[PDB]
Amino acid sequence: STIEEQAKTFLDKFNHEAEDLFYQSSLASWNYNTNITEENVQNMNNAGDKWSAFLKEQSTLAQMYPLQEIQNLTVKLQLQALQQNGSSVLSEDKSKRLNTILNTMSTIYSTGKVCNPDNPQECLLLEPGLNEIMANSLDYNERLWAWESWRSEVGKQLRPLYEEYVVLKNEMARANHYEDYGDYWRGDYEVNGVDGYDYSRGQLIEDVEHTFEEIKPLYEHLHAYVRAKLMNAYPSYISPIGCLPAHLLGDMWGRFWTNLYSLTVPFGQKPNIDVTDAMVDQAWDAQRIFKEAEKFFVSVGLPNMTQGFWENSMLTDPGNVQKAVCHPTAWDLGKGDFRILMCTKVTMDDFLTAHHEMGHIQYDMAYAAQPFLLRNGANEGFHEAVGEIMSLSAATPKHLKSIGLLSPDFQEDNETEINFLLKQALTIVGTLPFTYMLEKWRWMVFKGEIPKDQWMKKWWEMKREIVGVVEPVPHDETYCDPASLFHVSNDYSFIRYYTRTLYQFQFQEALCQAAKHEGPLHKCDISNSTEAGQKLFNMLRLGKSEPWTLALENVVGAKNMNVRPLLNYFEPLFTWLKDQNKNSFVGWSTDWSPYA
Amino acid sequence: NLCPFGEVFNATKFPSVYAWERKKISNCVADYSVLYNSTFFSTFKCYGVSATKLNDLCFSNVYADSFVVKGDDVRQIAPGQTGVIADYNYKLPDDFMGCVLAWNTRNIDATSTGNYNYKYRLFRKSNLKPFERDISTEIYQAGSTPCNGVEGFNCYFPLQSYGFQPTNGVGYQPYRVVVLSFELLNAPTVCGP
Ligand SMILES: *[C@@H]1O[C@H](CO)[C@@H](O[C@@H]2O[C@H](CO)[C@@H](O[C@@H]3O[C@H](CO)[C@@H](O)[C@H](O)[C@@H]3O)[C@H](O)[C@H]2NC(C)=O)[C@H](O)[C@H]1NC(C)=O
Ligand SMILES: *[C@@H]1O[C@H](CO)[C@@H](O[C@@H]2O[C@H](CO)[C@@H](O[C@@H]3O[C@H](CO)[C@@H](O)[C@H](O)[C@@H]3O)[C@H](O)[C@H]2NC(C)=O)[C@H](O)[C@H]1NC(C)=O
Ligand SMILES: *[C@@H]1O[C@H](CO)[C@@H](O[C@@H]2O[C@H](CO)[C@@H](O[C@@H]3O[C@H](CO)[C@@H](O)[C@H](O)[C@@H]3O)[C@H](O)[C@H]2NC(C)=O)[C@H](O)[C@H]1NC(C)=O
Ligand SMILES: *[C@@H]1O[C@H](CO)[C@@H](O[C@@H]2O[C@H](CO)[C@@H](O)[C@H](O)[C@H]2NC(C)=O)[C@H](O)[C@H]1NC(C)=O
Ligand SMILES: *[C@@H]1O[C@H](CO)[C@@H](O[C@@H]2O[C@H](CO)[C@@H](O)[C@H](O)[C@H]2NC(C)=O)[C@H](O)[C@H]1NC(C)=O
Ligand SMILES: *[C@@H]1O[C@H](CO)[C@@H](O)[C@H](O)[C@H]1NC(C)=O
Ligand SMILES: [Cl-]
Ligand SMILES: [Zn+2]
Repeated sequence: STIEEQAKTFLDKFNHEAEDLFYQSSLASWNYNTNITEENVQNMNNAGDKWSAFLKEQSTLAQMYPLQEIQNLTVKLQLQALQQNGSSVLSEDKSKRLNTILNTMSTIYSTGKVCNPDNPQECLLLEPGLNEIMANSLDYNERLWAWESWRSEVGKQLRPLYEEYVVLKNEMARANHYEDYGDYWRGDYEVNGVDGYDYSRGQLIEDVEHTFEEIKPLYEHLHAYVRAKLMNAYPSYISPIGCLPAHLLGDMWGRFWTNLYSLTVPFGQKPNIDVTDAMVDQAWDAQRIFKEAEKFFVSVGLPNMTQGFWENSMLTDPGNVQKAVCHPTAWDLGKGDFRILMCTKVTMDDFLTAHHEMGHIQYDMAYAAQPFLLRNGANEGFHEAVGEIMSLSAATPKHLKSIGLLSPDFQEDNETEINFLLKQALTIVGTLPFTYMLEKWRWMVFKGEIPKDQWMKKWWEMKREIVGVVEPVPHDETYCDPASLFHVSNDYSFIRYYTRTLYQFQFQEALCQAAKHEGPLHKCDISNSTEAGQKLFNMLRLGKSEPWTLALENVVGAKNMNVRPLLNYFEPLFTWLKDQNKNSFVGWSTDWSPYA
Repeated sequence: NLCPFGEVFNATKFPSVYAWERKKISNCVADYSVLYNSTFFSTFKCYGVSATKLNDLCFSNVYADSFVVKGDDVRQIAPGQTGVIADYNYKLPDDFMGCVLAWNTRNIDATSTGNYNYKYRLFRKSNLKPFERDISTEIYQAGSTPCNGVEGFNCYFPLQSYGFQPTNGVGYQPYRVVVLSFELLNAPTVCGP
């Protein structure tokens, strides 16, 4: 027998053995996430350990097939995926310690509480207390207290754990023939073997920086506008030429400036397109929300949701007797089992996020016929990009009117368009420098370019210079403010959000051109377009069988990420900001601080 | 003396596809309306002869093969398919003259814990000839190293069980299948007005 044929038969056996084990693990973890009990957590951990043991056995087995002798790209990809030594290349004690510190960081992040000094009986954890403050408070001192308490409490605990985390993860990545853990993470985008579609792990850094350079002017003008508007809100606290104080950005970190809309609305005279009251007055429920999303997806040529989906999903909070995890998730359990876990409220935000999660589910349904190890997005950004184009189409006023949640006599001024685009930008473009700077800091730390004695020094230097954000109080090396974010303290890569943000507007442009759309791109609703549906399905069905560059080319015509779709989406707001900032300073000095 | 098609259709236990079961049907009247006036079946596809005009036809004898397959594999019970079921478990001839019938049996063939009785053959050297049947449980040798009856590296047990549970998608839910083939000889037996 040939080495390739032996590997093919091994992969057949693996797929058929792994479907059932992954399904059992998924059932156990679902029973946990929908019904948090000790029996359920023990069953989840049992099934997960069984799956991990099977995976490590199959890894050591697949390593016995010499990769160099494989001439079939698909079986080569599957073999490499199985051969990843992962954490196993660690000694037993070091692996135990790494899992220990991972769980410890996750625990202190998800459980940390800070108490009010003025009223020591009131104590809040991050959700919902401190986030409610950072979202709605207009008091400078209260916001500063929340920000500094969160950091000086949980990040100080996280600091040494994160140092040990860095050293252990670097040991693992180096033992797995990578430069560092950042190189490992960037490996998700690597394509190696297909002529004309390859992609190295440093090409990602090159491309991200080259595109952020072009993003810079739009962000600078949005920053200047928001800075002036915040000066009206916090007089004597903000310099007209300085960076924005980090605790006034709308959430705990400034990842999204969404909650600054009340303070930055261009034309507050216009009514806001918040259809929450319409949904409540029409007696909508989560059933109706998800049925409407399903009708949307069917209107473009995609299948219904499965009866198994409608029978097994949990779309509302089960109440006080049965406590569950409410983070919205789209579950692809395998064996054709698709579910959504979401504690849906009757709000416009939950309507849009239901569209997003059902887009996730549609992707999963579309690549179900692929072999097991190929049932996944082209890269880490594709699922969120698909969900986001769904949510954009659902958020357009044309769609909102056609569904009947917005009045037919809602006039679309040239000012309502700037309002809508500004609110979109606060979220979408406000997050890009944040994401890029966080991942740059993480990459540099993993690379060993930032010594431990100036972690926070370089963190806030980069904050100032890149993001235009300045800390309200000085922080020494005791703090670990990057780890005060969920993705950092829970070992999730972050550049996925940048890449998906660019991908989503590439996709929106392509699918709206397919839908013969004519007006400004942000006014595009791909509803009722079987052509756009087909063009998107041609990419969804591939899963991870083809390179992500080829998958992106199949829909948008380009082998790489592009920023002009995003810039063209935001062009009208860009010119409006350039006019609005004629007598305002654009840019920022990196040296001014709210303290001296 | 009517032919007991009910014995194979309304049967309590159904066999695994790798060990599909064949029942001969000789001289008897055969009402086929008992089959065609019914929406119970999910497929009900006929080949080589009209699906409903069988009543006025007479055959030398009729063979009823029965088994159980996953919903997505029913597509393979037809002439000229090339999947795992069609190649290693149950192959139909290119000149097949008969009818395939299948119906969803999640309620009886799936349990919450998981029904792993129904199996199928995953590995075999050479395909099956039409209507052939293999029950061998000998260790499949993939590589050049001999297996010596022990399962191991490049030595795979050839059978794999379906995992039938009520939360599986329709494509992974169990369907019971009866293939009715019609034999023709220059001999006389199965009419059925
Ligand atoms: C690398 O190896 C894979 C095998 O895993 C090759 O893909 C396989 O190609 C065969 C023949 O093209 C496919 O069989 C086809 O099945 C359909 C089912 O309806 C049938 O209609 C066709 O007549 C044919 O028999 C098989 O499905 C396919 N497997 C997968 C998973 O796609 C692949 O072509 C090899 N790569 C290269 C570059 O040769
Ligand atoms: C494109 O997709 C939209 C999204 O649903 C579809 O629009 C809506 O379709 C429904 C039924 O097809 C229309 O309902 C009817 O509304 C009239 C006017 O109030 C009412 O008197 C009738 O009793 C009925 O309920 C709804 O008006 C319509 N909305 C709009 C804005 O057109 C539309 O059908 C799709 N177009 C296609 C598929 O060509
Ligand atoms: C397996 O068992 C079911 C019932 O347990 C059988 O279905 C039954 O078939 C009979 C006769 O085909 C049906 O009775 C009546 O027949 C007269 C004949 O004139 C007809 O006019 C009536 O409309 C009705 O069909 C009976 O209703 C039907 N019952 C059910 C629940 O479908 C079935 O035939 C058995 N399988 C085999 C292969 O025999
Ligand atoms: C939530 O989880 C529990 C177990 O973690 C489920 O089962 C309950 O507890 C034992 C477990 O066998 C049974 O004897 C009880 O009868 C079950 N019910 C209750 C009320 O205790 C429980 O069914 C799960 N909840 C739901 C809605 O499925
Ligand atoms: C998706 O499902 C809907 C209903 O769930 C299907 O709508 C059918 O519409 C008319 C009446 O509303 C009838 O043909 C049926 O009663 C409806 N179906 C059902 C299951 O009740 C719709 O056809 C489905 N579309 C796709 C593509 O599957
Ligand atoms: C995985 O680890 C083993 C040591 O247990 C080593 O021999 C093997 O080469 C490693 N695999 C890779 C791809 O480096
Ligand atoms: Cl921070
Ligand atoms: Zn998600």
